Amino acid sequence: MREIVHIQAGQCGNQIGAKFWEVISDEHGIDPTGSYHGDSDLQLERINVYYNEAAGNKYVPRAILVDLEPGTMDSVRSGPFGQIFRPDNFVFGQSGAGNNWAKGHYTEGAELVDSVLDVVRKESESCDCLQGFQLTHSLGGGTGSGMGTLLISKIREEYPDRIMNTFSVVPSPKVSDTVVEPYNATLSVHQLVENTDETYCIDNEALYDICFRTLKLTTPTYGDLNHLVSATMSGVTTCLRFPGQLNADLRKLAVNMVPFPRLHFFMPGFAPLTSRGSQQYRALTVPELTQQMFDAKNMMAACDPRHGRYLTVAAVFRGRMSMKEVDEQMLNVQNKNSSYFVEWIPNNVKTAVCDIPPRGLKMSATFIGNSTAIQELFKRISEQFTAMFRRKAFLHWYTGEGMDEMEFTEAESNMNDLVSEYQQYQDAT
Amino acid sequence: MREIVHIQAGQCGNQIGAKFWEVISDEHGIDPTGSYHGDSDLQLERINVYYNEAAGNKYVPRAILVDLEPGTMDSVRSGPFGQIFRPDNFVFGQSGAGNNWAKGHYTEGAELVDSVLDVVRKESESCDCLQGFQLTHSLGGGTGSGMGTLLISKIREEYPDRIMNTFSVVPSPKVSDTVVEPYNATLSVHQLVENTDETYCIDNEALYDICFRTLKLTTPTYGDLNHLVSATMSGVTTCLRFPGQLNADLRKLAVNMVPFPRLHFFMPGFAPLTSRGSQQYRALTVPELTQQMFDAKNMMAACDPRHGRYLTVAAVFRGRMSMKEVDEQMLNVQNKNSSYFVEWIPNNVKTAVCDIPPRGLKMSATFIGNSTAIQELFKRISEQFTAMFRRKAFLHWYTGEGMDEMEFTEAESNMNDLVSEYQQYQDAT
Amino acid sequence: MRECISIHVGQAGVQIGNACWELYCLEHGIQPDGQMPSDDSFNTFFSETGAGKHVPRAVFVDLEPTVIDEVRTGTYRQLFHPEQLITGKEDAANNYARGHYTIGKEIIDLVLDRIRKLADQCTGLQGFLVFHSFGGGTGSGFTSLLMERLSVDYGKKSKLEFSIYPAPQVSTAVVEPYNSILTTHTTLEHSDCAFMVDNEAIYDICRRNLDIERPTYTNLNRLISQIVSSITASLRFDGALNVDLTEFQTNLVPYPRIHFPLATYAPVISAEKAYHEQLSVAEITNACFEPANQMVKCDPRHGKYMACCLLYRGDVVPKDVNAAIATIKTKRSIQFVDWCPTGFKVGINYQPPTVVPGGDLAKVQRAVCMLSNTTAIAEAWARLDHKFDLMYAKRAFVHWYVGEGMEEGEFSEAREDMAALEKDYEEVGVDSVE
Amino acid sequence: MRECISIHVGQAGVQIGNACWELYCLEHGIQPDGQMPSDDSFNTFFSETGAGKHVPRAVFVDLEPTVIDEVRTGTYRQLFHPEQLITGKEDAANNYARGHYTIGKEIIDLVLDRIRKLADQCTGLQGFLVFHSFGGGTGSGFTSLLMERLSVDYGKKSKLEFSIYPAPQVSTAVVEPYNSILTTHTTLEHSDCAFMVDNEAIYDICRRNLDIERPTYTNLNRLISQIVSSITASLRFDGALNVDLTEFQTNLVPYPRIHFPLATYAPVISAEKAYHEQLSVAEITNACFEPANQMVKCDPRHGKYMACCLLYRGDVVPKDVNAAIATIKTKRSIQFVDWCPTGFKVGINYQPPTVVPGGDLAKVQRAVCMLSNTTAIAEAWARLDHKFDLMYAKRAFVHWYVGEGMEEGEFSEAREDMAALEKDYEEVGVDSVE
Ligand SMILES: Nc1nc2c(ncn2[C@@H]2O[C@H](COP(=O)(O)OP(=O)(O)OP(=O)(O)O)[C@@H](O)[C@H]2O)c(=O)[nH]1
Ligand SMILES: Nc1nc2c(ncn2[C@@H]2O[C@H](COP(=O)(O)OP(=O)(O)OP(=O)(O)O)[C@@H](O)[C@H]2O)c(=O)[nH]1
Ligand SMILES: Nc1nc2c(ncn2[C@@H]2O[C@H](COP(=O)(O)OP(=O)(O)O)[C@@H](O)[C@H]2O)c(=O)[nH]1
Ligand SMILES: Nc1nc2c(ncn2[C@@H]2O[C@H](COP(=O)(O)OP(=O)(O)O)[C@@H](O)[C@H]2O)c(=O)[nH]1
Ligand SMILES: [Mg+2]
Ligand SMILES: [Mg+2]
Repeated sequence: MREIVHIQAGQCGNQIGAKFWEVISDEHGIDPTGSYHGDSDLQLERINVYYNEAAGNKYVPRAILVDLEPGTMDSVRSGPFGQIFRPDNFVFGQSGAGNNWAKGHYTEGAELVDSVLDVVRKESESCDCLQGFQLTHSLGGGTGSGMGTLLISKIREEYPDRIMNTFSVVPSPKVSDTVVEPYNATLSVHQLVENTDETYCIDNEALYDICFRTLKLTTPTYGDLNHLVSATMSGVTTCLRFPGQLNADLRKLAVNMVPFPRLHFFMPGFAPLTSRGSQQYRALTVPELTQQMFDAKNMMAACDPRHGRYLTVAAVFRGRMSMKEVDEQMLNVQNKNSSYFVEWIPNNVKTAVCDIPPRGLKMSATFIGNSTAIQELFKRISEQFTAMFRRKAFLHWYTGEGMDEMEFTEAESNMNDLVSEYQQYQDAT
Repeated sequence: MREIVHIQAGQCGNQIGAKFWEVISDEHGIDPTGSYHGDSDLQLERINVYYNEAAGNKYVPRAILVDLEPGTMDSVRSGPFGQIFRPDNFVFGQSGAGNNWAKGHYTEGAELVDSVLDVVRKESESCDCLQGFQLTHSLGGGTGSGMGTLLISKIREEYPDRIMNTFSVVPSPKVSDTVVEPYNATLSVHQLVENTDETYCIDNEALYDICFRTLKLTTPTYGDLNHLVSATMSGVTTCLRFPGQLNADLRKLAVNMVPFPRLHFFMPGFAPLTSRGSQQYRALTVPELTQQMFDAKNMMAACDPRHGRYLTVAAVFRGRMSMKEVDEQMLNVQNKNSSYFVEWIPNNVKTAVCDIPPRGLKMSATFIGNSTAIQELFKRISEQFTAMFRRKAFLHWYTGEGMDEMEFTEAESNMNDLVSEYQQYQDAT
Repeated sequence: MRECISIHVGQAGVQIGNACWELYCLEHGIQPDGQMPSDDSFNTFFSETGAGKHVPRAVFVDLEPTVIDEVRTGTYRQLFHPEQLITGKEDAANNYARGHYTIGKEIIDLVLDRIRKLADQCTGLQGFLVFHSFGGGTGSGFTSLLMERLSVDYGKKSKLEFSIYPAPQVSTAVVEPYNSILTTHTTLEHSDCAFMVDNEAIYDICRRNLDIERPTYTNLNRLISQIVSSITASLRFDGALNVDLTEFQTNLVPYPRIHFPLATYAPVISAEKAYHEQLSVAEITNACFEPANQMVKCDPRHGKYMACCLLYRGDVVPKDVNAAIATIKTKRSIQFVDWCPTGFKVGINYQPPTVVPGGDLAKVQRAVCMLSNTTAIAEAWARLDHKFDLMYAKRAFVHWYVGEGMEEGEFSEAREDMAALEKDYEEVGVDSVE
Repeated sequence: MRECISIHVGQAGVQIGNACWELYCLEHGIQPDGQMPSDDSFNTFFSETGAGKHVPRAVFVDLEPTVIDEVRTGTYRQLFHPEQLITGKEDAANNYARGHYTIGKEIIDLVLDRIRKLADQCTGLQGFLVFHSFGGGTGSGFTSLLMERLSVDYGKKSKLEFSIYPAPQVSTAVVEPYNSILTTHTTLEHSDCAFMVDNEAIYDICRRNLDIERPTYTNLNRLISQIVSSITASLRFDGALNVDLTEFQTNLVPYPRIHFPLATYAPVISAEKAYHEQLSVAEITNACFEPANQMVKCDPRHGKYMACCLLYRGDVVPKDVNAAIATIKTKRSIQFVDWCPTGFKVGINYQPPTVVPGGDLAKVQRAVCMLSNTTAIAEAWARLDHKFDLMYAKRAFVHWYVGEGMEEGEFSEAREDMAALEKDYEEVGVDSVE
């Protein structure tokens, strides 16, 4: 009942997802072997959504790991929680994506996509009632951007009613981790506005600020940034896995959050986030978790929400808490920040309250914001795209892989369509 | 009651059969000596079909080993389970077949066929009620193709009511293990369409793929390929040897599977097939065993079933399983693959459910498919036959052994009769 | 299973590989016998026999037998497959026409036969690592013959070159301006990304940064080996953010003509300066964009970076990576091109760069190999054309080249193509209109 | 019980058998005394006495006593039955007419008397292994006399010949084009499958592949012994996929005229290259189809393979066999004939090829003897006819042959038959219509 196939593309999605399955195994009491070792039966009540039970009462994840180089697969299978995945799911190429969208979407990824879809379809037949698919990847890579968005196009054709929520790392504003990431992100947002029901825009610059300013980690590795995404990834699907006083699923967080079918680009958020020292100097209350989410310094996307208006806001809560204390605070941020919310959607907060907190926490939250603040996320990329494309630089690596300049013109026109739409409904009254 | 005389021709059939009697001795608890050492009395309930009990409570196989060179007989009698066969059964020549059909069917094999039939008839008198004879051989060899198909012609004359199921290794599509195997296979299919009630087409190329892709054996020997055939050979005759909730025999799998008396060329299949690592990452269920059989990568013949239509399908099951879970899945593959089955045979799946699994397994299966996908098996050979015969090359080794070109013309006309018949009923409506 | 074979052409190519394959045996615990006492990480460069003997995926080729016979008698005698160590009889002898037409055409089929025996046992062959030079006749002639042949037989493979670019004021041969223009006209349409390295700029680094008054070619080949060990670090070892050979040519080559970045390694310190500084990821990143620490004699302040590639390794935290790179886009001395707002590719590996015994670098916990494609290398090609235009106007040394199988008009074909290449940096380096 | 006697004619035939029967005693643990310290596997080549002394099924025959008296005094003096070691007084002396009419007719009844005493104690006699040459007068004349007699007395037995084909540029005698044409006209209607072997092509393999600057006939006879030990491996030893002497003539002779395949053994390595490569079954199979590793000086790329026979032995897995052969049918350099889509016979044995002490091959775990019948041997017979048409047009050396019992018109009978044989490769090598 409502199973989810998790797909991991790129080095990024394989490294985020390997931390994601570290959280889900902890929330459900699953060992490195794959066997249940928790104490409550609430962990096994909805164990089926992220697990297939094998023989000997072992639960294997319903995860499909996709890459074009075999280096990331060795990091998974030799790391912790690596012997828990099925070896049939590890579908990897040899050449590597080449940090190229066209080598990931046309040349090497199209050779490997039928090796993945035959595993996607094999998992999707063992599911009783399929909820939908989630994909973790990036937009600046080649496998996460080319091979990842190829899978979304080849699944929405085969599963047009399902939900396709992507957890896509967006290129950061300040630093550029890839010289051609304006080209790779723009050719993927062309594929995300047409084939995903919702998409979760994450910046690496924003998680650097949260680990430094909020968590007081002066030296955060990737595994500290992946622990922030994985607690957010499990937080969106936590009322689907555990009982709650006001449940939600991936469709309630899509019906309430997507007013127009292109405008489905979300910014995540998590609370509480305390340091090791500053955790005894703060009380875990619903007003504290509310005021921690709705500021600017807790967005996992590096765009200020004060430069835009929230269309719709989802605040999924976890832990034994009271509903009036929730409903007071969700009203409280709509009074004092009434200019920061959109006008023509009255009461634009969706509340989900689960009953199970994360491990070691008393209560928690998860912010899902659909604002016009990510129009600055695409005004930046389409400026960096047009500055590179007007001199046609780095283009022969993509034109030489079976593409024309028309694909770049249509993908940049499709992005500036969406920039105008967030410009429209921010000023619409 | 319903005894089977197993006949082994060629190097191939002697090497397959020596692994076949390794499985039957394990399924019935028989030592290398020949004495019973199992624990259940269900092993001895139908011990008589593949065994004659001698004095001292020793069971000897009802196997007749035939070759034209003495090299394979030394490999049997000095290997394990070699002291269990009767020394009267080892009927072997000295010269070798010469990789020649005519030296196996006319020159050296006709000298030795009366030494075999006097052992065939001696075994067939000790049988209470004879079920029928099974022959294991190849089609590219000389003894397996010439001497083997000579025995079928000299038994169907003497036993026209019995069943004659052959387990014939068909020449592979890619590699050619014999330069004259288009000549040897075509002169044997002339003898198989007229004298066998059913025939099980096995390719060496397909078992290379199954041992590599499915079982993850990067280095499979012949003894690993023979273990795949032997588990299939025991799987066709397992409801005849053990009780079952829905029994079958070699006649139920011939009445249900042969709609027209020439169209009796089958492709086998087996399930489950897991690696040593990937066996804990998979649950043994009837839906898993069903979806493992009906694909293309589990056929032990190297022809894709998607290029044809199944006329009739037999799926013999083993192990304590439920009949609704079987009957759901046999219906399930007929809905989703309704174009892949033939139309004018409604409900074209024969189900047999035994009660005894193989050794060390919880449950198992055996796929017996009668499809039009083996029209590509004979469009390939008759193309390779006609390309060699149009220049009359390698012909004087067969013309020089008492044959004319008319035998090659009639055998190639008989094959292109059968190619047209599978072309007919695939498109017939 | 991401195998990658490497080719070593000329005396410069082999002597670099003597320090590279010494370094790779230390990174993987491989003995000089090919064994290792007491991890499928070797596989990209090491094929294993039936025993525990790992042999390299290298083709050492030189048209003279001098440098190879030191390899055949050295410490790594037992490491190399003796059919891979390919020699000639007479060298190309600072002659492009002898390397491409006279002597190179003899054993070009012997080398390709040994490339193919490696590529058959490579199930996941990504690309090639051609180590050569621009000055020598073998490194210019035989490479340009070989890059034509590999583009025919393989084509789609990522053929990376690691040239020794000739210095402006240092030139140990006279006809280096002839061999460099003639090898670049050929390999331009065949190579995919050629990483320029200069001798004089590493003379400066071994003197200033490493405090060695008298560095050898042995010392220069250790630093170029740390560059390649940082580029191929993500294949050999599991990293936090990995990078492939197809990803270098994607993120650094905006136009198929311009594929000439310049390598820059940091930190370059000695053991007396292993202390006295902590070497954070922002301390070593500002080392790379400093014009003194680059390994090509060019002023990057006189040009614009088209694309950079910071290959972090060791104890490197990705948050401080963003803290290091975001400061550089604010600076004016590091300026990019107008069409490129996104001018960085970052790779993080978990392995620190190891220290070779007898090496002149200190054991650090982190490093960085900046592979920056910049506009400032057009001044290098403007020098080399001016060195070519002085010599060819008097037709000096042309009789050594025409007499070995070359047309005199082919020099004009290579000079017009380089003049077409010189305006390509001018066409890209300017800013856009509207 | 699958006995097989072997005949050794001429100096070339006996000196091959000195390395063959040395090899067989090592494969079966047989001492040079015929004993073995501490398995009915010997039986195909060794008949046993009442004691534990095994004696070979060999007939060493030469018309001169020089080569046999080295056998009669050598290390394997006590191994051989002294009636089998058959001599004459004067050699045939590079004269086909002396080998067939003058000297051969004297002891032809003595050799057949010793063949029959072996064939009477062979209860399962499969066929004959005639080791001879085409150049010498005994190996050409006395063999052609003997193959007529064995086709009368036995007829249906599989008479395999292992010729030493004369090289194009190497010829150690002058009238080798006369002895080769005259022995081939006779043995064509009598032999069943003759395996061609050349001297110059094994000179190349012992120099290149084995790294011996100065190989002897002792070195060449070790490699031809490994061919026959791979062909007769399935009789002597239990294999996964066995093959008989009747199966070689079946799978390789499409037309009774064309029965001339060429042997090719792999791997051919030394002890320094026993390492540095793993030698899988696909590494050694591409060795056989390489034109450098064949043992007949012909270009197989200049012809079409009619039928091949890959005789694997040792640690060979049959799945990887299919992985090795299926790649070769995809290649264009290995092209077959239009009428033959099925051009392979595979045999797998469980025994690795053993190493003779003092031998120049390394102890490998697997090997392959490709017995490829190809169209490309017609260029060999076109050379040998052209060597025949130059000499016979001036009627040189004819008085040495007419004066020993031969008609001058019989040379035209052998040349017209060879010209009929030359168009047989032309008639088969072309493609079919419709
Ligand atoms: N960095 C570095 N450069 C070297 C080394 N050895 C030679 N070179 C450079 O190579 C350039 C000339 O190329 P060589 O390798 O010496 O000559 P070649 O490539 O063998 O060509 P031939 O002269 O025809 O044999 C010189 O300018 C040297 O600076 C080395 O070990 N390290
Ligand atoms: N491969 C190989 N060839 C040999 C050997 N000994 C002789 N030959 C070849 O045999 C050819 C000539 O045949 P011989 O055996 O010498 O002469 P013959 O067969 O005894 O005939 P007669 O001269 O009449 O005695 C020469 O071309 C040699 O190359 C050997 O030990 N190995
Ligand atoms: N948050 C996060 N981002 C990562 C991680 N690893 C890589 N990335 C990002 O992913 C991008 C690289 O894409 P990648 O999938 O590795 O390239 P590809 O292999 O060619 O598809 C870079 O922009 C990195 O910022 C990680 O562990 N965490
Ligand atoms: N599956 C399988 N096939 C075999 C085995 N041994 C031989 N073969 C096949 O049998 C064929 C050879 O026929 P064979 O009976 O040995 O020749 P014969 O002695 O002349 O009759 C070849 O095409 C092989 O592929 C085996 O152990 N397993
Ligand atoms: Mg040199
Ligand atoms: Mg002689």
